[PDB]
Amino acid sequence: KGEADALSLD
Amino acid sequence: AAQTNAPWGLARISSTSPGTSTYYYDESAGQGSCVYVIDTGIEASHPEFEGRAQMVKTYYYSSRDGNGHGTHCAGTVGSRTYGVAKKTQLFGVKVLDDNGSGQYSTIIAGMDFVASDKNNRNCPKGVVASLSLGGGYSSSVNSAAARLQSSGVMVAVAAGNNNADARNYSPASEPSVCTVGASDRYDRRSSFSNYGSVLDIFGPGTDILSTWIGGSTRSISGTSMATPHVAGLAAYLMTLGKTTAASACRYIADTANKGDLSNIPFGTVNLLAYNNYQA
Ligand SMILES: [Ca+2]
Repeated sequence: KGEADALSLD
Repeated sequence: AAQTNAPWGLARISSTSPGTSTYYYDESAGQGSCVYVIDTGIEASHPEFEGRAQMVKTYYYSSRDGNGHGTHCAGTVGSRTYGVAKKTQLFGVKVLDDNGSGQYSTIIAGMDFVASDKNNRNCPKGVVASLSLGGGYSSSVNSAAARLQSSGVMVAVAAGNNNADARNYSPASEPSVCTVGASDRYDRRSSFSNYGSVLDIFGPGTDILSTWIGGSTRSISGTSMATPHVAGLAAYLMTLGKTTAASACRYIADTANKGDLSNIPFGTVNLLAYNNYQA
């Protein structure tokens, strides 16, 4: 990681 | 062949203009090629994979995708309804936990695994690796990506979602792989997409419909969405015998739609993945 996938976006 | 009312991204990579809804592609559809999805895993039992998907490796307690990110990306690569290469074989390598997190050592181990494992599989048309992940710059991660590409696997990686120069991110910053930027349905660079000289090509990344866990579907955004469009396109072209793993990225750039994107910073390529299908 260090990226994404968190599920409330921007 | 033609898929009507297809997700906008599939339609876009088979057209020279935005706004279409049909995805045109050759029936071969990536058959005979293999794509490794190095992510949170793949829900292999999802009907959309038709049994063409399977987990081969996990670095955690389970091989199950408890997040959904990996299943989403794999679907864009080759699910029957949301995929680019509808007949390709998918292999899942779980390098990220169910929170979408992973340590650099685990990610590197996952890449070396694929380099070796591909030798145990039957992929007469070639091997591709899709890496929809990344973090701050690291010469070790970049190096692992270069090794995988060098071993004969077409490596596609996400540019990152920081709206910054991808030079500061890995494996996005490794020059030898295929760094994918994101675009939206109106041919604008996605607002979150990284950019820079290291980018090789752009792919649909905003509001991408694809498979999800629990046998469902959902639309999300990110350069993580774009990367499987290119990985899938590469597998598709390799099966057609148009290019090889070593030159796929370059071939894709050469045959891309040029100058169609807006809000591309000077110094960043204006190229959008395109399959050049002609019936
Ligand atoms: Ca490159």
